[PDB]
Amino acid sequence: SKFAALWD
Amino acid sequence: CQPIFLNVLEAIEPGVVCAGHDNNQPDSFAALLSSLNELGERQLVHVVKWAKALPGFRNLHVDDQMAVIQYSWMGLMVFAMGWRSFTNVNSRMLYFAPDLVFNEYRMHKSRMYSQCVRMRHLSQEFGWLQITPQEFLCMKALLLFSIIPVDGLKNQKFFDELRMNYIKELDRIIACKRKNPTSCSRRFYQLTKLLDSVQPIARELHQFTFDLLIKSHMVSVDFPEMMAEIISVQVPKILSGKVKPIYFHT
Ligand SMILES: C[C@]12CCC(=O)C[C@@H]1CC[C@@H]1[C@@H]2CC[C@]2(C)[C@@H](O)CC[C@@H]12
Repeated sequence: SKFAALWD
Repeated sequence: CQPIFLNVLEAIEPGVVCAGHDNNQPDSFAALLSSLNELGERQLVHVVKWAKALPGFRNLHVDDQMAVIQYSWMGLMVFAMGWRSFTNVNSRMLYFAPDLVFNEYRMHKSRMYSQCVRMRHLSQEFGWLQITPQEFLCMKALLLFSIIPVDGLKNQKFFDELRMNYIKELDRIIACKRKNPTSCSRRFYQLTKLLDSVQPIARELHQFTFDLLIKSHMVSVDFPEMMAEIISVQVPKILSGKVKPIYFHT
């Protein structure tokens, strides 16, 4: 998700 | 002796975030809430970047890093907003953003007046208790570690250790300029009471935003991508009692 992408 | 911990907190503190609200239009429930939602979406990005830069945060399991932010963002943002309100307009209004300031009329129009009044009360307390900028920073950090799942985090032990360290730092900040142990205890009592008061407010807002998302299409309120996902997936875990705040008192 968009939120989780903040950790990629 | 340079205060490393506080140096860091000050350094990573998020800058100004605007809501993108059109203040030239007459106020409407739909427009105000859609703007608060966008402000939330924008603030979430800053809170994630802020949290990931906090001392020791990277030590938490990545899944736990995401979860604690997903559960604590409301409290964190409400607390920061109260401080902005206090410092910018002496709590005369709720300073959500430079372009989104709520007077009583807007508090009423938003349909969450009671919650807004409680947030105004929170803002006034920063003044009444003479909260210092350093206490604010340390307290805000502690709020990120104040709500967890009853089933436990992936690495609950690391979280407990981190939380203990932030509490220890608050002790140090309190002890600064305080030679009397009783004055320190009394101050800790005041600050933990204030921190606890944030949770009931966050819960009322959690309930309000959840209900709003469910009927968003009916009231013309737009919810951005991250906000919609978090409020439909994590917030319900809080409202159903699976995720609970860690209170100091009661
Ligand atoms: C966190 C925000 C936005 C950031 C802030 O300054 C505090 C404020 C508290 C009320 C929240 C709002 C985001 C959008 C919400 C969640 C609305 O849906 C209803 C309650 C609003």
